[PDB]
This record gives sequence, C-alpha cells and structure tokens, in this order.
Amino acid sequence: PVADHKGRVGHVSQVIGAVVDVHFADGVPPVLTALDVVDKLGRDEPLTLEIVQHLDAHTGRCIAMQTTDLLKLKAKVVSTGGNISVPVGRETLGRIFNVLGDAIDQRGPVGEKLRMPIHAVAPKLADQAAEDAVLTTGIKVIDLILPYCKGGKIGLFGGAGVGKTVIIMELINNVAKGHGGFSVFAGVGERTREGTDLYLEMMQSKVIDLKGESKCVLVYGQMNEPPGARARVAQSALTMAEYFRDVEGQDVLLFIDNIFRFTQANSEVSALLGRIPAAVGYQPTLAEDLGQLQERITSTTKGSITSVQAVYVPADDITDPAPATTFSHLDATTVLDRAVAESGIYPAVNPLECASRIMDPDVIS
Amino acid sequence: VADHKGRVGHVSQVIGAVVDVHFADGVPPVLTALDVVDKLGRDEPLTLEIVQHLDAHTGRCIAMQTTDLLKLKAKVVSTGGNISVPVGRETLGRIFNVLGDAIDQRGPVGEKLRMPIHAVAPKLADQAAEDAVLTTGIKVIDLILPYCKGGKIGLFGGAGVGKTVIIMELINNVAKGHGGFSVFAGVGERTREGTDLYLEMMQSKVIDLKGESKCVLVYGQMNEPPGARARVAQSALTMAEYFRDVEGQDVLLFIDNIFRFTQANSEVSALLGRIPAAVGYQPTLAEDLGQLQERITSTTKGSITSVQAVYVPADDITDPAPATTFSHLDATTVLDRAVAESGIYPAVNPLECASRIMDPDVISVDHYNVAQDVVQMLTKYRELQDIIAVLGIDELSEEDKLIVDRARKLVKFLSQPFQVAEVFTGMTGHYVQLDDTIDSFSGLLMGTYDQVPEMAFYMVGGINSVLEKAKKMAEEAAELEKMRRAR
Amino acid sequence: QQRTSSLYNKTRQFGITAALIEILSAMSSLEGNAMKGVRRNKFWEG
Amino acid sequence: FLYKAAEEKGNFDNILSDFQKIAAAASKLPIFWERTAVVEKIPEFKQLSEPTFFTLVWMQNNGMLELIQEVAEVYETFVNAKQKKAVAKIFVAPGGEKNVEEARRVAEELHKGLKELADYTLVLKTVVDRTIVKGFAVELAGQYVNKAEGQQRADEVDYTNLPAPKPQKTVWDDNIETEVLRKYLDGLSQYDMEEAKYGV
Amino acid sequence: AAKKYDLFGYEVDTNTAPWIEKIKKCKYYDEAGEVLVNMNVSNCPPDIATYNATLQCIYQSPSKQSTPVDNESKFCAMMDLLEEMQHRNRLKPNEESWTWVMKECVKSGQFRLGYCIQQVMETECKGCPADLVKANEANAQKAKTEGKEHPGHLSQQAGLFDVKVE
Amino acid sequence: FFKTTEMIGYVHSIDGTIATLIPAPGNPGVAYNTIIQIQVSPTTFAAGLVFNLEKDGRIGIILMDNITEVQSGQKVMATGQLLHIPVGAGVLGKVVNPLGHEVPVGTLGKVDTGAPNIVSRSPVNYNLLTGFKAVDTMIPIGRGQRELIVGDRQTGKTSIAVSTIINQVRINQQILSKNAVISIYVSIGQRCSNVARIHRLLQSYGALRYTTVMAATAAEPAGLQYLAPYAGVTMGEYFMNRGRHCLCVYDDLSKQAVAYRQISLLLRRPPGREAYPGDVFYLHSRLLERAAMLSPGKGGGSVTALPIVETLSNDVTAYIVTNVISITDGQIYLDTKLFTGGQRPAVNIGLSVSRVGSSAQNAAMKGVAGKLKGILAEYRKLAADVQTIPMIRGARFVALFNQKQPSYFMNAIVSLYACLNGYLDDVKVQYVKFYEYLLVHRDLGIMYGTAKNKFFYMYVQELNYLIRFFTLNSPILHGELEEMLKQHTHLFLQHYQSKMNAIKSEKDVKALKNLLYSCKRAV
Ligand SMILES: Nc1ncnc2c1ncn2[C@@H]1O[C@H](COP(=O)(O)OP(=O)(O)OP(=O)(O)O)[C@@H](O)[C@H]1O
Ligand SMILES: Nc1ncnc2c1ncn2[C@@H]1O[C@H](COP(=O)(O)OP(=O)(O)OP(=O)(O)O)[C@@H](O)[C@H]1O
Ligand SMILES: Nc1ncnc2c1ncn2[C@@H]1O[C@H](COP(=O)(O)OP(=O)(O)O)[C@@H](O)[C@H]1O
Ligand SMILES: [Mg+2]
Ligand SMILES: [Mg+2]
Ligand SMILES: [Mg+2]
Repeated sequence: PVADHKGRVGHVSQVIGAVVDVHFADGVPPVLTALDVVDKLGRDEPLTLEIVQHLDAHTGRCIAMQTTDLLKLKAKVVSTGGNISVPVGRETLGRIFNVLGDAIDQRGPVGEKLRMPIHAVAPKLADQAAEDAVLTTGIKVIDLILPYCKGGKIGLFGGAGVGKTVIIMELINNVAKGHGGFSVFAGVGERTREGTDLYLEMMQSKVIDLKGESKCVLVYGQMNEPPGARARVAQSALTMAEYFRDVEGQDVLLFIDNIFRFTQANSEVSALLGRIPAAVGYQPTLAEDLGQLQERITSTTKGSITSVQAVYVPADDITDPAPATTFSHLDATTVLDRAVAESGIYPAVNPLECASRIMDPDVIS
Repeated sequence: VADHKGRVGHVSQVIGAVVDVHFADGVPPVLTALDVVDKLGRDEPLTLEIVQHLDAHTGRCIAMQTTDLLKLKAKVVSTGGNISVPVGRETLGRIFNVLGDAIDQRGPVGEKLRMPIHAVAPKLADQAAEDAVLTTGIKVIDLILPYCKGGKIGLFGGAGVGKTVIIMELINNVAKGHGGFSVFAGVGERTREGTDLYLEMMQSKVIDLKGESKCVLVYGQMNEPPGARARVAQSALTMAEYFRDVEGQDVLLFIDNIFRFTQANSEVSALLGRIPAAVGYQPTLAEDLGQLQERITSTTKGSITSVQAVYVPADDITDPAPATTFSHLDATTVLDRAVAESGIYPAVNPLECASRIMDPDVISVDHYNVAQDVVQMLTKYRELQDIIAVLGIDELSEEDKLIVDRARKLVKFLSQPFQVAEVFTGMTGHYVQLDDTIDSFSGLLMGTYDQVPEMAFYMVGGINSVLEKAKKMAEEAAELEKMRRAR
Repeated sequence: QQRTSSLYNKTRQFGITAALIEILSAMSSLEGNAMKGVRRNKFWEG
Repeated sequence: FLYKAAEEKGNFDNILSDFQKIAAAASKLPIFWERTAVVEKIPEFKQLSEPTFFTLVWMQNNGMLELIQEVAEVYETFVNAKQKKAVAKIFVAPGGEKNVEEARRVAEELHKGLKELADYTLVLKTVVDRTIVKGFAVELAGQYVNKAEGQQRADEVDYTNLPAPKPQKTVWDDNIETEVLRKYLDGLSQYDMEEAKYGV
Repeated sequence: AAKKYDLFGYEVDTNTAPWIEKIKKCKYYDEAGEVLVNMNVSNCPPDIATYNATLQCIYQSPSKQSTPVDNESKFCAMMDLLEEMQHRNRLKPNEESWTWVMKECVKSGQFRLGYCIQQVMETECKGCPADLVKANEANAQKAKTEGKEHPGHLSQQAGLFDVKVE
Repeated sequence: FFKTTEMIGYVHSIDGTIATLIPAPGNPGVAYNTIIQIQVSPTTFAAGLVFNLEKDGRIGIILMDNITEVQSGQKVMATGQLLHIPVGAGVLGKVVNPLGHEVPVGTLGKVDTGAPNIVSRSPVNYNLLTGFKAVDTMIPIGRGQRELIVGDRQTGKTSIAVSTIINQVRINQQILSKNAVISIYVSIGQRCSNVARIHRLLQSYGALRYTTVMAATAAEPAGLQYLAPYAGVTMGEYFMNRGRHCLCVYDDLSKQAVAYRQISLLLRRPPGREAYPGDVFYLHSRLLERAAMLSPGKGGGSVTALPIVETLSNDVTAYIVTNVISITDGQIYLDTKLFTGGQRPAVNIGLSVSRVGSSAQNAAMKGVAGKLKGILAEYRKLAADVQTIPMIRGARFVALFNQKQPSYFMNAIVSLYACLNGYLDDVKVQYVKFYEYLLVHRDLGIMYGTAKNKFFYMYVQELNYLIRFFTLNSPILHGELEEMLKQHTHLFLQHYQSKMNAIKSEKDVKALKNLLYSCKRAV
C-alpha cells in the first residue's frame, strides 16, 4: 500500500536549534513521519526531519537529523509517506550505516531487498523466552560473581576513562569472533576513532570479509552528530537486530556504546521542545524512552538477542536519573569504580555493587 | 452586596482540587462556603471554600470533596457565610468531619448553635498567666520538661518513634479524670488509629453513649483531599474555643498531626499561582500556622491545654515546618530514633527538650535542682562516652567512671512502660507520682543506689518497683548459681 | 577530616544550586502558563 | 463583539459574507500572510463591512489574525442559535458526498429525539473526512451516529526455521530393580536423549 | 430474646434460623462457608448452633467442591473453623463440635489425630464417646498389623552423607 | 434506537503519551476525571482520561492505549462515566491491564472509590503468614494492614512478596474458601520478561488459582502505570466488600510516582520537590487508605497491602520513600550489607517495625515471639558492647532466620520453640540448619526406633491447626512436644554431630560444606 500523506507539502514556520515547526495546509502528517527539505538553501547535505509532536491540526514539531544551518522560514518540505526506514537482511552484513540507513563506507550500493521502520512495537508477553544459560567471557570477575546470561541484557556502568570500552572490546574478541550468530555494533555519541579502530579490527579478524560473507554490521552516530541523530541511531541498529531475531531466527549480539548518550540526546531536544525539566534537568519522559527502547531488546521465542550496553555515569554520580533508571532494565549489572582503577586493579569492577539474575543454583552449578 | 446568601456563580476552571468560580454579581467574600447545586451524578455533595479573588467576579476555591464528575459552567450557590460547625454540649461523645457532619451513624445531633471555623485570634489583653504543673504520670516529662496547665505542648518526632503512643498515654492519664471536656483532632493520619481511639474511649467510659460523654472527635484523615485536611484543625479548634468562652470550662485539645495542616496547604499552594519556597513549602508557611496557633491559647475566660504532635520529615529538625512550630509552644518534647533503637521508651532526648515552667519560682526548688543536675550529668556522660570509644572505660579516672555508672542508671530509669503499650511491651504500665519521681532521682544522683544493679532501673515505675526488680534479679541469679553449683 | 570537609563543601554548593533550580523551574511553569488577554486598547489611537 | 455589533443593526448575513470573502481572498495571499498582514493595505478586505474590518484591524494589532477561522465559527454558532437553526454535520468519505439520502433521514430522526431542538430548523452541512472510506456519520448537538467503515504484505514465517524436538528424559519406576540398575538405566536415558537431539 | 450489639454498639441480627436451614441443604461443604460469608455481610453473626451445623455439613459432605481440590482435608477445615469461632468470635466450642471432629478422624482413618482430640474432649469436655475411642484404637491396631504405623521412608536408616537434601 | 455517543470536541495537540482537546462550540462538555474515546477510525477508539479543565475550554487528556493511532483533528466522544473495570472470581489466574483488558500468555468495580469510614473498620486481629520466621515473629502482619517493603535494588523486595503469595497456596487448599487469601500482584514499570517469569513461577506452585496479575510494563504509557495500583486494589475490594480477605502487592510505587510526575509536567502542572507534583503524597495516601479490615457489620472482609519501595545507597530520606513510610502501618527494611553478608532474607530487624504488634499474631506465636524478642534485644546489645544464654540462643535464632522458600507454620513454630528452650545449646551454630532439616523432613526417633509419642510427629501436617488452636505450651501438646525434641536432640548429637566434628579429610570436609549450604536453601 501507499500512505495517504506521501508528497504532502509543508512550510517551515519556526526554527530553534535542532527543533523545527512545519505547517501543512492539508493537515500535519502522523507523528514519527519523515520529511525532506526541498529548498536548496545552499546546504552541503540534505536535510531530513522527524515529527515528534502535533502543535495543532496543521502545525507539527520535528527534530532535524542534520544541522539546521542556512535554514530559513517558509522553506518547502515534503513528506516521505512513512517513518524513517533502514535496510535489513544479509545485504547489510559487512557494512557501515548511519541513523538514516545510508552506507558511509564509500563502497558499492547496499541493494537491500527491503527496508523497515526504526520505530516498532516491542514483543508481547506471550512472545517472551524462558531460557537461562551462562555466557563464558573468560573474565574471572564476571564469570564468578555476575555471570552473564545468553540472550540476556548486560550493562556496564562506569565513569569517564574507567574501562567500559576496554571490557567491550575484550568481550567482542572473546565472544563475537567465535560466535555462530550475527553481531551489530551500535556506536552512539562515542569517539569516531574508536569506530575506525573497530572496523580495522573486524577486517583483520576477517569477521568482515569484503569479498566474502561477513557476520557483523556497524551503525554509527557519533559525538559530532547533532542530538537528533544520536537519539535515533540506537533505534536503527536495534531494528536490524530485530529482523535477524524475527525474520531469520538467528542469534544476535548487540554491542551498544554508549546508551547514556541516547538519553542525553533526548534531554537536549526536550529542552528545546518547551517541556518542563525533571530533576537534575532531564526530560520528564526519561523512564518511558528507556522502557520503549529496552523492551525491544529482548529474546523472543523466534530468536535470541544478547545485548551489552555501556552506561556512562556523569560526574561519577551513580544516583543520576539516567544510569539509575537503567538498572531495572538489565539482567546483569557491572559497576566500575574509579578508585579501584587508581589502585592498579583492572578491571575496576566493584563486586559488592554488581548483580546477576542467573546467580541461582537452579541455573548455575 | 452586603448579603451574598444564595448568590449564584458558574464553575470556570477545574484543575485538581482547585476550582475557579465566576459570579456575575461579584465574588463573595474570601473564606466563603459554596455548594455545587448542579446534579452531576455524584455520590457525595461538593462544597468549595473561597481562598482568593482573581478579579471582581472570579474567585479561586478549594474543594472539600473529590472534584470528580465536575463540569465547567456548573451552577454554584453561596451559603451566605463561612463554613459553620455545631457547638455545645450536644456534640459530646460524637465524631465529626471538616464540615461538622456526624459520621458515627448514631442518629441526628441536636445543635442549638453553629459557629464559623475561621475566627480572629485573641488579642494581647486577652492573655491569662497560668503557671501550674500538669502531672502526666511520666517520669521524663514530669522531671525534665514539666507541662503547664492551659499551655501548649509539642511532641516533635519522626516516624515510628512513639508520638501517637504518648498521646494515648496522656489521654489515659489526664482525660479520664479531667474535670472539663476534651477535643481530639485527627489530621491527615491513619484512619485505623482513629478507630482504635474511639473503641478505647468507649471502653474507658469517656464517651458514654447511654450516659454522658466528655469528649468530641473531629477526623480529617489521609484519604480526605487536601482541602479537608487544611480545615479540620480549625473546626475542632472552634469547638474548643466555644467550650473555653461560652462554657468557661478548662478543656483539653489533642491534635495529631499538626504537620499535615502545613502539608495540605503546600500541596494546593502550587495550583494557586504561588512560587514555591525553601524545601518546596508555601511562602505563607509561617503566617498561616501562626494564625491557627494563636487561636490555641488560654484566655481570661477559660483555659485550653493543647497537646500537638509534630512530624519531623526524615528526622530533620532544621526543616521549615518543625522549626516554625517551636516558637509557638510552652513545652517541647523531642523524640530521637537512636534512643528508641536502644530499647528506651519513651524515646525522649532530654538534652533537646525544654519547658517554660522550668523555673524555681513556678516549681519547687528541689524539682528544679534535681532536673538541672540530671541534665548536667547526662551532658557530661556524653563527653565521657567519646573518651571511652578512644581509650577504654578503664582508662577513665575514678570520678568520671562514677558519673558513667550513675548516668547509665539515669538513662535506663527514664524509661517507663505505658498502660497503653502493654501489647508492645507485654508488661503492665505504671503511673509514677510527681513526688516519687523527684525523690527517686534525687537519691540516685547522690549515690543512694550505687549498689543496685543497673538493669533494675530498666522499664519500671518508681523507686519501689526498682527495688522489687532488683530483688527478683537477685533471686533468679541465685537460682542460676545453684543450678551451676549442682553441675 | 580533609576528606569529609571536601564532601561537605561539594554538598553545600549543590544544595544551594538544586533548591534554586527547583524554585526557578516552578516560576517558569507559571510564566509559561501565564495567559495574556486581548489588549483592550485603542489601536486606532496612534 | 461581531455578534453584538450586528445585533444592533439586526443583519447577521453581512458578517457571513465578509468571512466568505476573507476565505476566498486568503486562498490567493502568500504563505504566512497573517504575520506580515496589513488589512488597510490589502485591497480584498477593503470591501468588508465596518464591523468585520474593525475586528480584522483589532486582530492585526494583537497579531491574532491566525484565529480568523475560529472567530468565524463561534459567530456562526451564535447566529444559528439566535435564528433557531440546528446544524447537523454529515461526515463522508472524500468524493462520497454524492449520496446523502440516508444521512438526511438519520439527521431528522436525531432531530425528533432531541426535545430542545423541537422548534429549531434542521440544516445539513457536509464535511469530508479522510478517515472513513465507506459510509457516513452524523453529528447533531453532540449526538454522534457512525455508519462508516475505514481501511481494513510482510513475511509471515521462516520456512527454514524448525522447532527443535524437545526431548524428555525417560523415568523409571522406583523399585529395588531400579536401584540395582540405577547406573545402567541412567545410561540408557542419556543415550535416549542423545539420540533424540541428533536424530538417530 | 435479648438484643445483641456489635463492637461499635450497633445492633446485630440474631434470627439465624433460616441460614442454618440453608447450611443443612448444601452438597459440598465449601458452599457452607459461602452461607457464613452471607451471614456476616448481612450483619447476622453466626452463633454456636451455626458453627455446629457447618461442622455437620463438612462431616456429611462428599468433598470440598464438585471438582477435586488437591491437598483438601476435612479435619483442617473444621479445626480452622473452630479457631475462628473461639478466637475471632469469642465462643467456646461445645461437646457437639468436638464429637464431629472425632467422627471425622475416625472416618478418615487418621488415628493419631483421634488421640489428640480424645484428650481434648477428656480435658475441656467430659470424656469422649466411648464408641469413637474404641473405633480409633481399632484403626491404630490395624495399621500395626499392616505395618502402616509410620511412613516407611522415615524408618529407613540414614547417615551423615546418606541424606538427600533437596 | 441509535448508539448515539456524546462528541465533545477535537484533538488539538499531542505530546508523547498525553494530549489536549479543543471543544466544539455549543457542545455538552466533558466531566472531570472521566473516560473519553478518541475516534482513531470509524470503528476504533483510543482511551483517555480527563485530567485538566482550563478556562480556555481546552481539556488535558492522559492517553491509555492506541497512542500511535492518535492524530490531531480526530473526533472525541465523552462516555460521561468514571473508570470501571471487570471484577470477580472469573479474573483469577489471568494477566490484565489497568483497563481490565486481558493479556494473552504463552461485575464492574469503580477505580475511584473512597476508603472505608472510621466506624466501618475493626481492629486488626487476623494474621497473614508470610512464611518467613523473621517476619512472622519480629514483624507481625495482620489482614487489613499496610506493610511497606523498602530496600535497595537486588535485595529480595520482589521475592519476599511472591513467596508470601505462594505461602497461601497450601493453606487455601485445606481450609474453607471463606478464609482463603486471594492475591492481586501489580507490576508497575517492570520488564515484560520479569512478569512472564513471575507468572510461570506462580503457575508452578499452583498460585494462579487464587491469584491474578495486573501488569503495566515499561513499554506501556505512563497512564497505565499511573492507574495500575488503583485498578489492582479495586479488584481486591470486590472480595473485601463480600466477607473475604485479599492481599494486594504493588511492585512498585516508586515507578508510579515517576509516571505521575511525567504526566503532570507534560500537562503544565507546577513542579515541586525533585520535580514531583505537589499532590504526590495524596496519590499514595488515598491508594493505601483503601486497604482496611471491615467491621463485623459490613462482612469482615479485608485488603492487605504490601507496597514495595526502592532506595538509593540505603537512603530512606528521599521524598516519596518518606511519604510512604509515614502512611503504612509498618516497614520491612531490606539491607544491602546483610544481603551480601549471607543473611537472606536480609531483613534488618532494628530498622523494621510493625505497628499492629502482637495483635496480628496467632495465640501460638505470641508466646514464642514475645520471649524471642527479648533474647534478640539482649543479643544485639551484648555483642555491641561470654557464653550467656541470651548470647548462645541469639546466634542460633539468627541462623534460623536464613530462608529461601516460605516455611509451613508447624515447621517454623516448632523450630523456634526448640531454640527458645535451649534444645539447640549443644548444637553448633553451623549445624543449626542441618538440625532443622532432620527435624522437619525426616524422623530420627522412628529411624532409630526410640519414638514413644502417640500423635505428635512432624510428618503429621494436620497438627498445624491443633497447634494454632491450643498453643504449644498447653498440656495437650506440651508433654509430647518436649519428648520429641529431647529424643531428636539426643539422637542428632550422638549420631551426627560426633561424626561431623571428626571429619578431617578434604573430600569429607568439602562434602560437609555442600550439605550445610544446601540445608540453608532447603529449610
Ligand atoms: N582492563 C584494563 N587493563 C588495563 N588498563 C585498562 C583496562 N581498562 C581500561 N584501562 C585503562 O583505562 C583507559 C580508559 O579505558 P576505556 O577506553 O575503556 O574508557 P571508558 O570506560 O570507555 O571511558 P570513556 O569512553 O568515557 O573515555 C585505557 O586507555 C587504559 O589506559
Ligand atoms: N531468600 C532468598 N534467599 C536467597 N536468594 C534470594 C532470596 N530472595 C531473593 N533472592 C535472590 O536475590 C536476587 C534478587 O531478588 P529479587 O528479584 O527479589 O530482588 P528485588 O528486591 O526485586 O530487586 P530488583 O527488582 O530491583 O531487581 C535474585 O537472584 C533472587 O533469586
Ligand atoms: N512505649 C512504647 N513501648 C514500646 N514500643 C513503643 C512505644 N511507643 C512506641 N513504640 C513503637 O512505636 C510503634 C508505634 O509508633 P507511633 O506511636 O505510631 O509513632 P509515630 O506516630 O511517631 O510514627 C509501636 O508499634 C512500637 O514499635
Ligand atoms: Mg569509551
Ligand atoms: Mg502516629
Ligand atoms: Mg523486584
């Protein structure tokens, strides 16, 4: 079918930071709809917007995925007829993508069979799994005190320069390379060099066979990206993992670094949207945003997704709303302490503050 | 625009418990009561109280019931005056709500007069000087912070320290034999606690359904909306004022908890367009409480002995509400959680309590001297405790080690089992006379009981009970020695 | 002593900042919810 | 203000005509004309009645010309109430407004049920709703009747995927013969499970 | 005859005859509890007679419900009912109530509970119906002949490392 | 003869999980706190709740379902009634939303009712056995009581409540359905997987027959998370008003406040402390006041509340935590340090309290609890400040409080009595659990052929109600109780402890260590 609002024309009415209001004469399209700015505006790259609110029957508020530089009022915008869709399938394996699903590896066209929206509903109760097993990482502290669960959710809470990234790379080397299933690396508000280093590492290990079959997909929206992109790259990366879990019944690893930047990005846009801030200054919808995202990261009866998410603790304050709310959404929690690292102990895991769900004699020996 | 009785208005805005009413003929005076005459399919009547005037025609109001099923433009009729509550001896033995309606299901009440809940406080010339000790039968209160008849008493405490228990003990000890009447105001507290109080009072014959009762109950509890909890205290206070002035009687006024009155006003303050203040309390915290407190006083016509329970949020006595209430009291009883955790009940911190009548002119010289000596010894015992932690008890000099032994007995001798906490403690309560307490502590200070075991002073009454517990301790110890000897 | 003083000082500054932000946030909401009526002035008088 | 001004003269249709002219003129004005609007300089508004022109200048002074539509609707409601006219909105699919015979019958039936509108004159106003593909809806004085229907190619399953055969460990009766053969029986159960997993 | 009053002084209905008739017309004794529930809702507190009728229905009923309920026991239900009557209603069980319990113990073959009930009747009441005491002893001695005096697994010899701690 | 709805306006703006409505001129209007239907299609509607009524006529709406289908300009119909949800015995064993919609697994009650009146209640005098010795003894819970469960993340807050629900399965199967305890487990803002795991766990023990689950997962909008406690208690009020007892568990109120804060801020409500709305205390206050013990005149039914609350770094000075503590009739404080120290459940007795007291304990448990309380109080002080009897028995009582599953009343009371009367003085602290396991699940007297008791044996599960009626310290049961304990102690010491103290081999030492640890998780 074809959307009834595709090709709808609107005009820019207000611009503030990354937030833009669009007025449509025939009616604002549905929320989450994608729009493209048609006016040249002397920009070096295209401009795309995602609808997030409805101000009235004709006006809609949207967030820009690229910088809003050289954007004037009355600029013409055209609806794309649907939400932001990204490629899925084996064609994406061995490729690098951005929030919009455009390949940035400067290689041949993806040629995907089809695309799927980034926004989707989470698995329901009857589609939940009941399998508990130990994922051996080779690390003494994790395998002993807080063992990880296959197909489960794992979080690495840590400050700045504590070792979150190092542990992720160690897990990737010890698990992903010797993994039968597929892997998806979601870089969110992290150093661009780290993605390049990972890409070189995956090519050297031949997990990405440029001429052969690959087992890894990279999706990167980094620090330099505007807040709009950093708030949706996780959705796009998660969407690709969902296709493998559901439409291929294949085990998937999902390495997200860093999930905190996702909440941070939503906070920045929320301030511009004209919403009353919550404690500290975060958006009032902090919990809901994480719930929608995390609930999609689960293992169903069709397939399994083992997720490892890095959590950044601002100012080393573990009581911050962002990291605090994330504890309830993780099967395994790995807390890192700066003082432990300063004592020469690596990894800096604080076992007393760590926890695991499979720490049950009915599961482990 | 003198008589506004029957004046009609229309509901213009409804947000939470705050409702805006528009009158074409002019908004009635502030504090006026309005009834929602419109038939909205509600199970309970809806009444509002005007708190502000937005303009010459619009007025903001707080509802006393839930605002459910309330539509805009709904008709509203003024009652011609403020909220009125029945008064007189016909209210004795009865339970009322914020609106003065009986909720005991005990039939209609014969009311000969009604009075508004809002009244002007007594002036300076209407102040009576009554300096007389009130014997509560409690060793700690009677000794360190004796209460004064016709005065104001505060029970500052956290959650679970025993504020409610002490009030029950005071009622059992002061209200059963009280010559005058009593009024109990439940404000934003547990409903079950009110039920237990009602049963106990009936058993104690304070409320004699067949005969003559001598107490009134007014309950606005947690389940009630903030509007009710912000006026129930005024309603009960109005009843006490009538007994003070018209009846010229000496009345008791128990309030639990007075903090909820502040809390309810803070909840509605945000919706009234008031910027919050320190710790999120309303800017009018001090003034609103002051007006209510000044009404709770003993005048030249009669006397009101007021006992109010104050909740200290998170045991922070630096919080606005607990601090603001300290200057409006004649006797403060501060409870500490640490004392309770050590098994000492009532968990009173004597070093933080104070009393206005703690002067030789008012109380006996012996009473004043004994209390001061106890306080000084307790203060010194704290400093010696720190040295004990660092050096050890043996290192303390002999004089200091004597203060330690005597002081510990004082700490345990302050504890007392109440007649109402028998279930909690499992032992019968005691009622210690004022003279017995003074003599018992006086002998303890000078070492008359240095050889008595320390535990003999734990959870007992007068000195006689101490000796009996020491004798019992000796007998059981001898039996244990005999059992060991046979082995 | 040095360590406790450091944490004591970080708290007092944060408490001042947190409380003021809270009060400002509630002042902004009323400002945002403030309603301006029609300016009943003589617009032709100019 | 418009209703009060028109009531003095007794004519209300003039204001309605003014709104019609405004709507027609606005269709040709440039996008976002209400923010650079100067009604005095605009020639289309020069033909409007004094009350309407005064109100337009009133809005332009306050920068509320974007409410022209809402102000018109509120006025039309007042005129209908004053003239004792009850308007029934007939919501129909785009292009489906050709047949409204049933809609009129439903509107009349609703009008009969309403006692307040006994003296009011029935009027029908058609509205296009893209949410309904078939049928119609009728709204009158808040009474809404719906007799319409709206809209009623993914990969359903993996043919390659197969549910693994869930093995069950054989359980032997607890007799003495089992205890003597406990090890032997356990080996058989293990062999049975291995066969089930691998297949043979 | 004399009006009863509740905890708060309100009067309670005392005409509990129709409810007893309803109890005596039940098929499964779980339905009897429903009648008691209705009595309490109607402010008609059960009397000693009502509880005895409930015990009679339990003894004479086939099962708790139309469908079997796992781990259902007539003795447990009656003892709980007595606990409610004595503690939460302040009514002393009479001889009739204990006789029903003893009959159930004899009927069910639980000869160890009969001994305890036998002493209870010999302590609170005046002795026990000698017919039931003899019946219980006959059941106990039947177990001795058949060897069902105690569960067998208890008699099995064990050791420090020979016990399976589940 | 038409199904005429009541249209009241159109949808103006949408901001996440909330919306605003503009009323059409000359329409009846909507009532406050009522349910409305947004016509997302000629046959499909989305549920919303009225929250604000502004001077401009605009209406604040809290969306509940089909949010993605809501668009600006859609029509809105007003039902004109408050929220009512299905209630009855036909909902037990099912998973439902706050709106009553059933969730597939792999009578109408009003949600805004008032709490019982003061004269409509009765004193709490019926116990509710959690199955844990520590709680049942030192922290009594009575039917119609509100007992907070406050602790840090990963401390057993959920496990203890679930165990309490499970502990009623065995009791309900034996006693009449009149005294059976129904369960309403409300999951708020929790993961969907956790709900499924809980559902399977309840099903395994057969608790679904007497339990129903009300789930508002994280993915669901804040409105459902906001209404879940009120809908859950409403389902529990059906049994209360009909002479039956119910137990409502809220997991957890902490996330409910977040949802309420999210709703209030989006709808332009002035923030308060920690950005929470001013009337946040009144939210929980009216939720927990609905749990009561009805008087004999109204049926005698009750609702027992076990709200759960999470803290940060054992900080009970937070805003919502303090408010809930000031409302409930008692608190169970689960301490992180005790949890990591091997004490499970990690109930901090010093910080835990039950304001009902011994009134919520059975006559059999009163004597044991009263004497046990004094011994522990001395034991805490003795160690804080010498093998005295209070210190000898205090340690063994602490060891007996370690549990993994709820314990039957007969087994628990007997073990406490044995430790109280010094029967465990000769038993080493490490072997207390092994001693308890043999006492409960085997019989040493029968095994070694020295048992002369007539009726009193631990394998006769029917003795629980006899004990609960007469008390252990009664002539009927006291004589045989002491004889059994004396025989069990003598046999245990002679045949087991002597060999255990004689083990030196590494293989034997390791085997013993596994045994004792297993005994902790068995009894
Ligand atoms: N396992 C380890 N062994 C030794 N050194 C380590 C280890 N983990 C971390 N480090 C040291 O800490 C530094 C920072 O580690 P890492 O890159 O993982 O930080 P991070 O947790 O990702 O923080 P951020 O990304 O915010 O900078 C490393 O460059 C290294 O010097
Ligand atoms: N009595 C117990 N003995 C041993 N382990 C226990 C006990 N109670 C709970 N646990 C275990 O402790 C862990 C945490 O339990 P639980 O899920 O109840 O915590 P919680 O308070 O709900 O924390 P959160 O919901 O924030 O994760 C689980 O692995 C559980 O199996
Ligand atoms: N005199 C007392 N003896 C023993 N325990 C007491 C005593 N007073 C209070 N308590 C303890 O406090 C509980 C009652 O608390 P309460 O009086 O309601 O305090 P508050 O109203 O300050 O929270 C009792 O259940 C018991 O645990
Ligand atoms: Mg990093
Ligand atoms: Mg209290
Ligand atoms: Mg939990």
